[PDB]
Amino acid sequence: PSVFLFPPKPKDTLMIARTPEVTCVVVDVSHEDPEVKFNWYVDGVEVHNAKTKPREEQYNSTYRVVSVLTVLHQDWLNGKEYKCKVSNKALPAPIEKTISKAKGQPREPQVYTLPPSRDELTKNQVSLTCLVKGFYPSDIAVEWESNGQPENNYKTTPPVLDSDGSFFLYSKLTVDKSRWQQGNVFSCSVMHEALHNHYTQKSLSLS
Amino acid sequence: VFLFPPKPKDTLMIARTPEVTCVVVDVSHEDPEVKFNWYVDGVEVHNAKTKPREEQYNSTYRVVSVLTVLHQDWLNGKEYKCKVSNKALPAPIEKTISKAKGQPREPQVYTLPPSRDELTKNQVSLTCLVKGFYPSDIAVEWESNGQPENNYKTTPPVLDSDGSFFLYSKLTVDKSRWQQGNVFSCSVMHEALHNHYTQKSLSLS
Ligand SMILES: *[C@@H]1O[C@H](CO[C@@H]2O[C@@H](C)[C@@H](O)[C@@H](O)[C@@H]2O)[C@@H](O[C@@H]2O[C@H](CO)[C@@H](O[C@@H]3O[C@H](CO[C@H]4O[C@H](CO)[C@@H](O)[C@H](O)[C@@H]4O[C@@H]4O[C@H](CO)[C@@H](O)[C@H](O)[C@H]4NC(C)=O)[C@@H](O)[C@H](O[C@H]4O[C@H](CO)[C@@H](O)[C@H](O)[C@@H]4O[C@@H]4O[C@H](CO)[C@@H](O)[C@H](O)[C@H]4NC(C)=O)[C@@H]3O)[C@H](O)[C@H]2NC(C)=O)[C@H](O)[C@H]1NC(C)=O
Ligand SMILES: *[C@H]1O[C@H](CO[C@@H]2O[C@@H](C)[C@@H](O)[C@@H](O)[C@@H]2O)[C@@H](O[C@@H]2O[C@H](CO)[C@@H](O[C@@H]3O[C@H](CO[C@H]4O[C@H](CO)[C@@H](O)[C@H](O)[C@@H]4O[C@@H]4O[C@H](CO)[C@@H](O)[C@H](O)[C@H]4NC(C)=O)[C@@H](O)[C@H](O[C@H]4O[C@H](CO)[C@@H](O)[C@H](O)[C@@H]4O[C@@H]4O[C@H](CO)[C@@H](O)[C@H](O)[C@H]4NC(C)=O)[C@@H]3O)[C@H](O)[C@H]2NC(C)=O)[C@H](O)[C@H]1NC(C)=O
Repeated sequence: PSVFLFPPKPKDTLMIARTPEVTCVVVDVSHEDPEVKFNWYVDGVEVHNAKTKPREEQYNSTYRVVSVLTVLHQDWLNGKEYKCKVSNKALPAPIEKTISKAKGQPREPQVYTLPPSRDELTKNQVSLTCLVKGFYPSDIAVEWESNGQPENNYKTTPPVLDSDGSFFLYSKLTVDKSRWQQGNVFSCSVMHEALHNHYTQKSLSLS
Repeated sequence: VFLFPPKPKDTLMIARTPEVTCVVVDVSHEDPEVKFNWYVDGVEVHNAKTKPREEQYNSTYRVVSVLTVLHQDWLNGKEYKCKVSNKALPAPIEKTISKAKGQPREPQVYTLPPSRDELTKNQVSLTCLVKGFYPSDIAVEWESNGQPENNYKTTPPVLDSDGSFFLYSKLTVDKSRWQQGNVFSCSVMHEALHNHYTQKSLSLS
């Protein structure tokens, strides 16, 4: 009977309006002994606003019960740690997992937008590039848009540990070749803690 | 028990020696002994290279086999079965591996110069976008003046929306080396590429 612990989504914590939550998934408890008690601890202080939600079978014959705790944006951001104590009877001792933000100096992502190579203009779809380097920690969130409306054909690479201990990532946005050729401005929106207001944005259009 | 593919570069260069490894973490002092029957497309092979058995410290060892595959064999999608007979197990464990099936596609390679906004700095970013390839085994490298570069980092391959993959490679040079006009080059090595190897250049305009 194994147990997992997941951080809040980046976006959740850096937007006061949203609700960040750590999840304590428990895959594999057995029919034999079903019962599970979730004592949540925050910086050690036991919390009681647990949200142990029910309970879902599967196609391997073992359950999966999940808890959820709502963290404060600040609590998480300031590096507090969330302990999940999972008491079952298939185990001699209750399993534990601690999680928290990544320690160390948060650093401001730099954001450069990179136009399509000349060599791609042969095509009828074109690549816009957003290079976001220099950040820490690696929780971050990138999105594309134009004319105030969002874009949906973009994909983003994972954050890569750069040589200086910071992270980079790229975002590629794929538009029709004409939309660029005319002069539409497009924008890359980054959202990261070490950004002023947790959010910057760079633009990009034909010259 | 685990099973690892040859490195991309090994298979796409006739001169190198691609090899699948059958790592076995965790056998116990109690019962040490392990026999490695390798099978290729089912046909049992006997050029096994079971390399020695190194009783690791957590009282669990780790014995490794190695098989040398032919470049062809791998590239044509043959499958490599590893059958690991121990006595802590009732039945011998199995793992099969092979290349990824599916139409290999030629990577397009575009080199992208530094944003204007980075010229404030004293180190500058060169970008190599390599999109459209399949399978995702690929190898990217940077160089200039025929000599190699060493300050570059590369993102994993990302599953693009059309089933193909992209990745980017960032090379970090001093701001002057660019400002002057040094050509730099991104070297990609992938199966669907003619001669398994293309290369694009990049310099100040
Ligand atoms: C007792 O000790 C031994 C070793 O003793 C040591 O004790 C001290 C002294 C220290 O030295 C310690 O280092 C060490 O603990 C322990 O043995 C370890 O056991 C674990 C599992 O029990 C193994 O983990 C696996 O690791 C692989 C990948 O690891 C690569 O990179 C590692 C470096 O971080 C390296 O350790 C590995 O050797 C390996 O490196 C590659 O080597 C090959 C072979 O030559 C080479 O070609 C490559 O060059 C090289 N790689 C490169 C390029 O760098 C990991 O992939 C495994 O994960 C699979 O299984 C997981 C569950 O166990 C699962 O969660 C994962 O999802 C994954 O399953 C797969 O998932 C991927 C998704 O991407 C995908 O393939 C599939 O979806 C799925 N596969 C399928 C379909 O099944 C795995 O975690 C360690 O390798 C091993 N350590 C050693 C020595 O390698 C042992 O743990 C101890 N005893 C106990 C009780 O724990
Ligand atoms: C029978 O069925 C179930 C379910 O079927 C499963 O899913 C279906 C769809 C098929 O693909 C099946 O093949 C597959 O089996 C099986 O249940 C599985 O149980 C295993 C092990 O117990 C789990 O493996 C782990 O995977 C987690 C990752 O889980 C996240 O992502 C998953 C997919 O992305 C998702 O399923 C999870 O819900 C979760 O996703 C997140 O969910 C949260 C909220 O819950 C949400 O906030 C997020 O939005 C969402 N995230 C997103 C976007 O995806 C992973 O944590 C584990 O990896 C660690 O542990 C391994 C130990 O073996 C180790 O080898 C790994 O390398 C890795 O090690 C960790 O490393 C990190 C840093 O590298 C370190 O911090 C940790 O300390 C270290 N942990 C260690 C050492 O323990 C692990 O790989 C499966 O996720 C789980 N499947 C599902 C769907 O839940 C079941 O096993 C089957 N029966 C069998 C075969 O026994």
